[PDB]
Amino acid sequence: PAYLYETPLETRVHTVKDVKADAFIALYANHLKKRGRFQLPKWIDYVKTAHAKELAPYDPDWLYIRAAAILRHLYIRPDCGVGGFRKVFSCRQRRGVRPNHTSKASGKIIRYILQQFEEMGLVESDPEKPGRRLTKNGQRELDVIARQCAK
Amino acid sequence: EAKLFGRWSYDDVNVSDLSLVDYIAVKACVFVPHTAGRYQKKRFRKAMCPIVERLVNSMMMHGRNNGKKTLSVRIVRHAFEIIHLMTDKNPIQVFVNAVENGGPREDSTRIGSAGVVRRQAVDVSPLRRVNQAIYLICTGARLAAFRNIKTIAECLADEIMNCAKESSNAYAIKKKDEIERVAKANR
Amino acid sequence: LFNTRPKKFGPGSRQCRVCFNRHGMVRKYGLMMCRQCFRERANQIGFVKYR
Amino acid sequence: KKRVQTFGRKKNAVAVALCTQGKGLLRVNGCPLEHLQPEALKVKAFEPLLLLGKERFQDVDIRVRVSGGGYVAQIYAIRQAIAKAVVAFNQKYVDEATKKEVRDILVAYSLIVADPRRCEPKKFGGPGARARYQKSYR
Amino acid sequence: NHSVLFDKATYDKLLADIPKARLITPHTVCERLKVNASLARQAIRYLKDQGLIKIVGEHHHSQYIYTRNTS
Amino acid sequence: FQHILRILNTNVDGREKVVVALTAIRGIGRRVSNLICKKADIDTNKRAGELTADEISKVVAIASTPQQFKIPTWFLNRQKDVKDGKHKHVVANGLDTVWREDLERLKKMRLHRGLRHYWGLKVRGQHTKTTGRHG
Amino acid sequence: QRLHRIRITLTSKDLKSIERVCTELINGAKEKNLQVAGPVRLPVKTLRITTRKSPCGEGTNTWDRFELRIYKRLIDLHSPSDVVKQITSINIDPGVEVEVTII
Amino acid sequence: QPKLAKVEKVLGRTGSRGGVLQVRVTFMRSLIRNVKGPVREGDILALLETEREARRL
RNA sequence: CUUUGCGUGUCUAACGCAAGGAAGUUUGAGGCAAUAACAGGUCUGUGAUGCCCUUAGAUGUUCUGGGCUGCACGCGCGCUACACUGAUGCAUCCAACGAGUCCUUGGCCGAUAGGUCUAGGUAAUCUUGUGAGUAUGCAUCGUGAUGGGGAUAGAUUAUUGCAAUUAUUAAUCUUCAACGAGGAAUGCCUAGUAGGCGCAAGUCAGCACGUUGCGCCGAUUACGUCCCUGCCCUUUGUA
Repeated sequence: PAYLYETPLETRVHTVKDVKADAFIALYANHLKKRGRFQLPKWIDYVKTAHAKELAPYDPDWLYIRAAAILRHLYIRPDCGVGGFRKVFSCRQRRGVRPNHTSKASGKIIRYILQQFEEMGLVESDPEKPGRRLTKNGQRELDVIARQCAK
Repeated sequence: EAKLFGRWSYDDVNVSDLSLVDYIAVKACVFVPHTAGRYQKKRFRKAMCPIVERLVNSMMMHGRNNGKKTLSVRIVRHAFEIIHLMTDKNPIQVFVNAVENGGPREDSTRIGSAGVVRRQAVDVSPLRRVNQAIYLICTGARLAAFRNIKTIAECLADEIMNCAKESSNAYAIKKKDEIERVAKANR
Repeated sequence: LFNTRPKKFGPGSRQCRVCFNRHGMVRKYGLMMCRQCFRERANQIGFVKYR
Repeated sequence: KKRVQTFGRKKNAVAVALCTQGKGLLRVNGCPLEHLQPEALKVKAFEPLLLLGKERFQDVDIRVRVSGGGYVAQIYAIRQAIAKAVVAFNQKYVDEATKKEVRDILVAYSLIVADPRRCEPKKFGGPGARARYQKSYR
Repeated sequence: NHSVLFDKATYDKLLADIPKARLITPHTVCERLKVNASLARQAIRYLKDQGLIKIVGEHHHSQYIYTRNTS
Repeated sequence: FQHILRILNTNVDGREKVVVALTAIRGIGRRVSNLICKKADIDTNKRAGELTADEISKVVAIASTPQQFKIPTWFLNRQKDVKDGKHKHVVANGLDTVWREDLERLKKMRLHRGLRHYWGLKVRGQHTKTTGRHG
Repeated sequence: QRLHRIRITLTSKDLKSIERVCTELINGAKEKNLQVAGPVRLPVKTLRITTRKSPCGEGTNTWDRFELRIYKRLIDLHSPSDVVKQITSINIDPGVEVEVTII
Repeated sequence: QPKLAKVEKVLGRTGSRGGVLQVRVTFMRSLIRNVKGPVREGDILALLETEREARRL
């Protein structure tokens, strides 16, 4: 017995919200390598991504998927900044014998990836307006690869 | 229409035996075991729920595993797939035949005629025999996989098939006959 | 020289205006009221308890 | 233009489903219903489509805007708001006799009613609402 | 209790062994075999790509559950 | 194939993954063992029962002198040595002898903290009316 | 005179004190027939203190649940400031803090 | 083995703790029996002993 | 309004069940709380106070330092655990109660903590729609006290304060114990309730494993009873 149901019409593939968000990051992480532009940090050996986390990340392309995730997240909420992105990648720290609490994300790694997008000029200030935003060239970089992944 | 997970149809199939009939709620039916609704204001709204909902509802234990119905939906959705894999027919017809045979027939109550705590033979109601059936199904499956590196879904699928069967390997079908050991003597 | 430490913060800094007692000091909204003192005069201030 | 807008309520969730004449597209904020994780409850949202049918909904479109509650409570708000929309869509424009069919087939299956279970307040001398701590004795 | 590497004696058998069985899980590999569950995942991932066997359901991230291919 | 092992005068076990096998060495743990595995160019998919002669020789060099391979100092165990006065990494039975030095330093100095080690009570200032009772 | 805009704040503890003022000052405006909008009722800022009932520790640990309530309400106008001073100055209430504001 | 019997009417509620409940049955004849759980009129239940009548009360 | 229907009753007071309805246990949950008292507790909440004590070699007051945290061992409320319905690493996207003259966005520096330069807020306007965590999706781990468990212990970097040692905390690396579902006893609880999962406020310079409120995920089992443990009213016995 196969699975039932559709929507009434076959779903339009145009904008980025129609794409499933995990499957977007699978493609665009590979796009960052094969293009070449974006550029590596020095510190990649260290990190782990948060004060709360007790271990480093397993996957060696943890930076590209993070820079993939943050760039689409500008399209979801236009106006946001570094203390904003500390909240969105928050997590349960384990205090020890004590009960559990929230904690904020790492500020170095989350700021650096934005500065590399500023060098190309996909996400930019906003010097007077509080919080970063994606530009015109930022959208067409996103929306051209939205149609590709479903195809 | 109405199918569980969309891969099964409530339509068709049948109750196994007389008694425990109408107490069970099939027939109409909801895709997905889950339903948040009011079932505990009267004392026989408990047998309006379909028993797949009562399985996923009572599958959460103990203190650590309570809640998270969404989690118990998954492992039952895998369990009904495995039941289908062996002795394939209908997961529901095998599950309905399991909870038919699962619960105990008779029980020992304490009636002393003043002073003593003395046992006496009493037959079990149709509702309690369904209540005890789904409880005893799970507590076998949970205990079976508690320390073993075997997925709970595996234990549940295995436990249900065994209950339909007369193997007696199960925790449930043993604990039927363990009560019926003493309930024979208390006559 | 004498008769003063730094007295700026902590329970030693501040006392109940009505009864001069530091303990049980309600400082929500800047009351500065010792609790024994606060409960009996609470209706006269404005606070009326319900549910 | 043909317009009705409708709301559902599970717990503290609320979900304003605007609906209009159009192509046949049902959307939350600006997703498809195809997403809506948890995915397991994805089937739950499609409940008014499966009962009523596809060929009724293709004359219209629905656009839902959701806040409050949690993960599971947001699905039940959307569940109600889609079902309440297409029932209420008749009253204004489409024939009033077919409301009695389309409503009561769903009622035969609380898709418009909204169950008012809300969180009872905590009381002193205990952790939970009705629960109390522990008495010691000797 | 269990053997951690492939054991390349049993690799020649393991082409024959698993497509016989009705249930194919994490557990059924270390049932037939006496090795840790982890190999079983990379075994049935290898038997997807190279070999015969097929998914019961499209997928899940916790309980795998394959059938024999029947061919 | 090699069941059982020994690196840096401490018995590393087989039947374990290479990152977690290295925590069986005293004065190594989970986050630094990843940095050892990454900068030795060992595959973490491989098992610790294998480990060729190239792989172990790199790990001993990094464990001895982690300042050479650009580990930036806060990762180290005995950070600032308080004898020669450098950023130092203590591994294996060196860490046993360093603990024997540092405790018996404080006994000669006659701190309060040193007398807690001498009597064998709790050091960090914990309420030992009820807790740490049995001994 | 000039085209101005005035939005007068009202706050008190009682409900009954403000419902005098809201009814009176709109009818006081409708003497002169200014451009009135109705009184915009903001959300209620309920203040809360919970102290223990007992002075000392003895008995069961019972608690008061004290409450204030504060009622921000806003009469809207479009009129010059010389006109409004007649309306506000007559009919001042006992224990009701009121503050007139242009824009 | 087990032979089915239909409830005519609940008679009372029995025992010290009051959990066990007393029922008139009819085979499928009548006699009085004790039963455990929640039971109502218009209900059918299996008995292993077709004999063995419970005390009236 | 227990309205309507049918049962149940001197058919009086009123119960039960079914339909309808947002809601039918007095619709749910609290506040308020009588007469008698008890040698209950509080002179350490008070300018509420009798009497006694002592009043300059002080039990007034105040300053420097220590102590309340001191440990052969009993007892009481809690927290985290023992794992694979799980732990870990990545990604997805959802709450309500507050609270601020301190709460903190924005940009640079820093693995982290945190700092630095601007900046809005007397607050439905700013922090904030406080992107909370159980949850969901995709990977690695494999039943080993293991990566479950994070006590015990050395060494370093910041933060509050006038001062951190008996370590105020927060971080970074190590160190890697007991504990494999808890003996006899015994507590809490009937539907958004139990349990679990966080958040906020009170005390606060700094410190929550505590209390008081708030939501989220959301079951099992009764709808009875006087057997245990108490309670209320009659008749009855009492030295």
